[PDB]
Amino acid sequence: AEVTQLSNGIVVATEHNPSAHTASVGVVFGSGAANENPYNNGVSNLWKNIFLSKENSAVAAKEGLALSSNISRDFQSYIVSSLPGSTDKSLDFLNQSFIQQKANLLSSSNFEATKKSVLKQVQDFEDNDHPNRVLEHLHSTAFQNTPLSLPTRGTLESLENLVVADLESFANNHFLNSNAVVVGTGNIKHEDLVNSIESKNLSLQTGTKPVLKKKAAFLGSEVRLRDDTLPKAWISLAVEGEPVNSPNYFVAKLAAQIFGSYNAFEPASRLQGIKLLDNIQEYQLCDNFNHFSLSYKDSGLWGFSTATRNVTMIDDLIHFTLKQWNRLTISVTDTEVERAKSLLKLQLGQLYESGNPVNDANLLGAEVLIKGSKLSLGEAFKKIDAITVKDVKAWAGKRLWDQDIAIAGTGQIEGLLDYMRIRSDMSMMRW
Amino acid sequence: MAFRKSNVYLSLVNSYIIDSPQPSSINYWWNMGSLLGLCLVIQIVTGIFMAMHYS
Amino acid sequence: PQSFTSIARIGDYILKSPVLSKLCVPVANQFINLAGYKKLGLKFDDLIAEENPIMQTALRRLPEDESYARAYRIIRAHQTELTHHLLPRNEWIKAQEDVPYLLPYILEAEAAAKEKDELDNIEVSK
Amino acid sequence: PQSFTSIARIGDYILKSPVLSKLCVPVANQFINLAGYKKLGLKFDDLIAEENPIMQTALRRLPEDESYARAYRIIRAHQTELTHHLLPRNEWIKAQEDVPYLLPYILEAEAAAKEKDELDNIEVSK
Amino acid sequence: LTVSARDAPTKISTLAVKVHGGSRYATKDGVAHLLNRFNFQNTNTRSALKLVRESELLGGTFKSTLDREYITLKATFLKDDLPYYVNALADVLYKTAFKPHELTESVLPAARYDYAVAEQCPVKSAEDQLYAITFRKGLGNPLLYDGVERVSLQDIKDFADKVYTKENLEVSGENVVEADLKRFVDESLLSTLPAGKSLVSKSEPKFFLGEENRVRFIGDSVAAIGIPVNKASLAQYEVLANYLTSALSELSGLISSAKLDKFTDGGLFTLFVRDQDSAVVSSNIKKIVADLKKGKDLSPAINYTKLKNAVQNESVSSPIELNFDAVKDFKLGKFNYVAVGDVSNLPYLDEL
Amino acid sequence: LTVSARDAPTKISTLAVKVHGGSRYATKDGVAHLLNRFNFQNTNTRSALKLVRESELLGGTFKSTLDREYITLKATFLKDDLPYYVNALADVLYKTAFKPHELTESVLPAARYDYAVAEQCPVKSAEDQLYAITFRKGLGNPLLYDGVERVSLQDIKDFADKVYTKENLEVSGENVVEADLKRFVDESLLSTLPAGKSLVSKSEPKFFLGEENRVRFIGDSVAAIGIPVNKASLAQYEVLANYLTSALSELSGLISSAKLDKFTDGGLFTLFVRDQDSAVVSSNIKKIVADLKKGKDLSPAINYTKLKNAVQNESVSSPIELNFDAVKDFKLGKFNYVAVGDVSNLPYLDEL
Ligand code: HEM
Ligand SMILES: COc1c(O)c(C)c(C/C=C(\C)CC/C=C(\C)CC/C=C(\C)CC/C=C(\C)CC/C=C(\C)CCC=C(C)C)c(O)c1OC
Repeated sequence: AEVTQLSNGIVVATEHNPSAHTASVGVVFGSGAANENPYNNGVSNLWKNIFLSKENSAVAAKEGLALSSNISRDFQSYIVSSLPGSTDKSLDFLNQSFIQQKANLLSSSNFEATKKSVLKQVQDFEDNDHPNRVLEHLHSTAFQNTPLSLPTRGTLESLENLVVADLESFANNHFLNSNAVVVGTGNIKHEDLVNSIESKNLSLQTGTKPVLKKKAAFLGSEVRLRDDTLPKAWISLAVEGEPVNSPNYFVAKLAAQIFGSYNAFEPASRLQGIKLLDNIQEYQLCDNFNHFSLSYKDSGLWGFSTATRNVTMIDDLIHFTLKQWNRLTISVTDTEVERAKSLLKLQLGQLYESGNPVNDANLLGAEVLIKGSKLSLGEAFKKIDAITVKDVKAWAGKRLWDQDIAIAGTGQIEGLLDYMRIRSDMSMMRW
Repeated sequence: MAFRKSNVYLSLVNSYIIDSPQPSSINYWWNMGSLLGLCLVIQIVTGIFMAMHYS
Repeated sequence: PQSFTSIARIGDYILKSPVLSKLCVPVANQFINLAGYKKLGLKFDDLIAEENPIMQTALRRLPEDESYARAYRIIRAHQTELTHHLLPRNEWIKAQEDVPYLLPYILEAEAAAKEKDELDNIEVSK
Repeated sequence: PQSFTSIARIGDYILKSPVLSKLCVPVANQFINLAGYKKLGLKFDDLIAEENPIMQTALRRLPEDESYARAYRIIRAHQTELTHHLLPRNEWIKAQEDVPYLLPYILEAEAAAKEKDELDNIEVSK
Repeated sequence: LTVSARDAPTKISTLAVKVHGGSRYATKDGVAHLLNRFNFQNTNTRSALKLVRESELLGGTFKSTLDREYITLKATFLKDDLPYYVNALADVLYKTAFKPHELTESVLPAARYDYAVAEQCPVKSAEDQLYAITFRKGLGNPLLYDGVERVSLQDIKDFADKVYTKENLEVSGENVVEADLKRFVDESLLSTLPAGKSLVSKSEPKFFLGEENRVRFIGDSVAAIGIPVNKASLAQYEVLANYLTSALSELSGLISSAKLDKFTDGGLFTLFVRDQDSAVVSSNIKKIVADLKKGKDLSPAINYTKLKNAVQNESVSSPIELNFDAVKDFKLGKFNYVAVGDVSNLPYLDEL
Repeated sequence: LTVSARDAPTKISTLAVKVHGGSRYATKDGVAHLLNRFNFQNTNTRSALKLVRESELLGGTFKSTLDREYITLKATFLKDDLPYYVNALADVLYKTAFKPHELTESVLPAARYDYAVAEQCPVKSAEDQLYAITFRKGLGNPLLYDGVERVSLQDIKDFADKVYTKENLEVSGENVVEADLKRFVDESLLSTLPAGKSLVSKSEPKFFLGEENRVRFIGDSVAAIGIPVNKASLAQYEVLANYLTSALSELSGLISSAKLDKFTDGGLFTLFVRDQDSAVVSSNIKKIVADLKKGKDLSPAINYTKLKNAVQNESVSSPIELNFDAVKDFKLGKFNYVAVGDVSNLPYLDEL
């Protein structure tokens, strides 16, 4: 009714839904693709993909289980999904996979069939998924020589250099209990799981903490992947944003909300009450964009992302947009702010209140790791609404106005201008 | 588009002094035409101002 | 740029009041004669200045064969005007023809605009 | 615009004569060193001025990955040139590399042109 | 004019207006597509700009969705505002302006783009090939528009008079309070909508078997089958597709796609093998058609299939739930075939 | 390496090099098209500019023609110059430069345009549909290129080595003196061409019957049939098509097109009913298929048919001349079907 949180060594967390047809259990390791290193990159995405190799996934397929997995930057998750009654059928199959079995998934016929498929995997991504590719490199340059930089799915380089002796090197350090959280989502009780958990003995590497690295940092920089053979142009730009559990966590998400997200095709999109939109549409400066305030444990990235078949006029594209961003400091309409608060809520909803347990897991697992607990929607909303204009005019005033940016891109970006232009559009001339 | 590009007058200004695409590699030798236009302006200002007292 | 939406307001009012209508329309009729323009095959909606967005929302919208019509008149206009002449008396647009063929769209679009203007500056009371 | 077809004539001759070749090539070698250009990652076919039709028949024709190659060097050139520096000694194009990658097409095209020139003014004896 | 709504203690309410006018009910080729893409346009009293403008301020968004069966006019909002989006959907159903210009500048355009992303995905290219050769003129209708049949604006309007009727819709609701829905549904223009009659097919559809058609395409190569399954054969091909798409069936890595559709009087079991190499289509279809005819005990995937259909369902309206436990073995009897991509180097049915 | 030449007292001599490498012999989809469109390009000693330039001065022109069977490298000139164009054609066959650039700037381009005028004529759209569903991989090959199968420049060259052989060509000639041809033919590079072997099919082709395929097209509507006739059935469908296209058959104004092709081991009898109205296709094909099955005494058109095949033939190489007089009645047994244009409003085979 307010989400449960109790620890007997294994911090056991759950979240009940009485109208759910199914449920899900799993673990979340409080160390992700940003706890790795330059040459072991993709180790966390390698771990995910053995966990779903036909072997272990045929086991749980007779049982009636489905497994879910994802790696982030600050965190890393291993979830299993099934019918709510077969709730022990989950917990046991989890127990087998992470304390019982070890080299049953770590075969020299398994691992050389997973790594020979996480290699094709990260060779369609950087090959044909430019919007994320661009998005990923954006981190690489903004957070260069620092934790967040390492692409979550790992470089094809440090991904052909890795054997099983390396899957473990990360496992036995960062796959602990004092870095994990067990989650219960969907259609199960707190007294169903934490019972079935204290039912099982053993302890893996107790007392052990996972290790640390130099805290992340940010620096104004570019990286440009020109490719004049690609029909469009993809660009992503940002400033040093705000972390998870930062005073302006919501203030910053409200700002993103204002300019928001465009799709020049859906007539619905064309009518949004966004000021910037007035400009961009005249000549069709782009095909779409969208904003964001990506928050991570140590640092953040407020900016936006755009694709465009309009090559001669990208220079305006970036211009109109970064000028709008100036208003946030000097001239944002209050009535804009309300449409923000309003729309944030709708978005922040379909995020948190989707009828899909697997999401409510990672969400829970990550948050109850970093701050300890989760924060309720009513808590969030109570904050969103407190937000004045002055909220947004002092946040932009430090974060946005005349601060270093972080551009990245690919496709026909000859037209995308230089760094002393772009960066300079962070401000406006004053008397 | 931006105004400086759109205006009948400022578009020239932009396209010859602001948005002009120069080779990335050119050195201080190329600063001569610039400094050439500057003399011509020094010639014409000071000349006129002097002519006011010349016979 | 006195607005059509605004000419509607005024000219509808005058048309309605049997008082006003009897006073005004004789003159107005006398006016749209002295103009000379129906003698250059011109309907009045032809004359409306176009170099502005509303009319370009209003001509993009104007039915095809209707625009071909406009066109011929507009060229017929110029042609004759340059011949420093008036058309064959029986080529003139006749009083029943001079119909506001365009005016809906102009109005249609004006409306649409004033709406968006409003909806861009719509404020909030808490 | 001294012709490549013409540089071929002269430079082939000199290359053939074991007399000439021994006299000239030492110098020529000494020359293509003093130029400085292989120290800006430049192959000599990079240097050839392009603003003329033949070279634009000769670059449209130049194999893809070959043009991507040219490109990187040409940008590497400018970049370095503007840094007012010379490349890391081991980034320099090495003496075996400076190969006439372009020269066939230039020649291929020159040929083609001189032919058409001729065939435009081909006269007739009866 | 059905009406449900499963409440819950949540922040985001939702909604819908599940109508029966997809491809199957399309008058001419893709007139649903022009009507799916005409929704939330201007009504006769509300402007689509104002409809969008106001919605954000209240914090909610609308979405017309098309498929073979539906034109689901769903909304999604914050809870306290349900009647707005309720009357909204209603107001769209009764009185959308259907102006000539709204077509040429917003409907036809938006329509053209959908088909654009279509013509660059061959799996879909063929999934319209299945239906149109198996079921034919019924559910074998072109899903999205393609100008081959000149659907005027009149033809878009008739289809709106047709499919927009009381006896032809089904209101849904999630995190909505059922009484609140029924009331506001009744006080809305919804109830004033000409009731007409249904078009829902209880009498099963005429089908075909062994039919084949091929397509000249520049892209990945894909080949596809089509099976006129029954109101009975429903749960069978459900435990089949979920086995073929799982780690049990050794040939899940020889089939790119496989799933069964569910109508209230039929379905369709299509398997797509797609790849760039025009080989891998001949190499993973000469085998797939075999291994199935040989016989597949679909039973070990009855613990799976249930889970993969109790998560799939989230629409308060579903088909035959309990039907699962009575499955066992499979054998591929007869079937239809569509080959897409490199035709001169892709299999024929006569060798399949 | 056959050689004929019918002299005459005329001013304009002609010529040809009738080769056996049309669609039917195409390695990949339309490699003849790339080779038909690579002829009279640059040889290794002659430039296509000079080839064209000199020709005009002598007063003569060249033309590479494609079809299902041939790649006829015909020329045409003033008489006194025969060896020039003779050695010309020869020089093209042996040593055409086949440069990378000649492709991208002259072959692929010219190829693209042919297909362009193709995609705007549905009768042809379907006449490739007939062949590719009836005969299949043999004569059912794509006539002109279409990028669906990446024919590299290598694949264009192999096909030149293949089809350009002594035992695979047939020199012709009109207003040429036969001895002059044979001599200059022998003194030409022609004789030096790697003889290889033939590809000409004496053994009749595997065919199909009752096969159907349909096409989504924006244009006029057209429906088309296909009949795997024999080396015997040749003269029958000849007196048929000439009757259907004449004032005798009452239904010549219900069929837009109808004719029989002639191979040295087969043919194909295609009837095209084409019109804008998707109706008139359903209205003039439900009847046409009937009136024929009913029975057609093709005999009154045996005085016609001869005339319409003694004027049609002007190539010194023809098929079975005397075969005409032994015809009588016709009856449509089995057949294949292609429908093009408005598919959701055009007939199916199951109703034909
Ligand atoms: C290209 C531009 C010009 C050049 C190169 C030029 C050159 C010269 C030179 C060499 C002298 C003699 C200077 C001296 O030794 O005293 C001179 C004088 C003079 N110039 Fe110019 N001139 C230019 C433009 C002008 C203009 C626009 C005026 C406008 C009135 C002007 C007005 C005068 C006057 C009044 C004198 C006599 C006073 C003096 O010699 O300083 N000049 N000019
Ligand atoms: C392609 O590369 C370029 C490049 O294009 C440019 C433009 C520059 C920059 C160079 C320039 C901007 C040079 C431009 C030169 C001129 C504009 C010279 C033109 C000067 C005139 C035409 C003089 C006219 C002057 C007047 C009318 C002033 C007279 C008025 C008077 C005297 C009023 C005073 C009188 C009273 C009574 C008060 C570069 O550096 C460059 O290198 C990378």
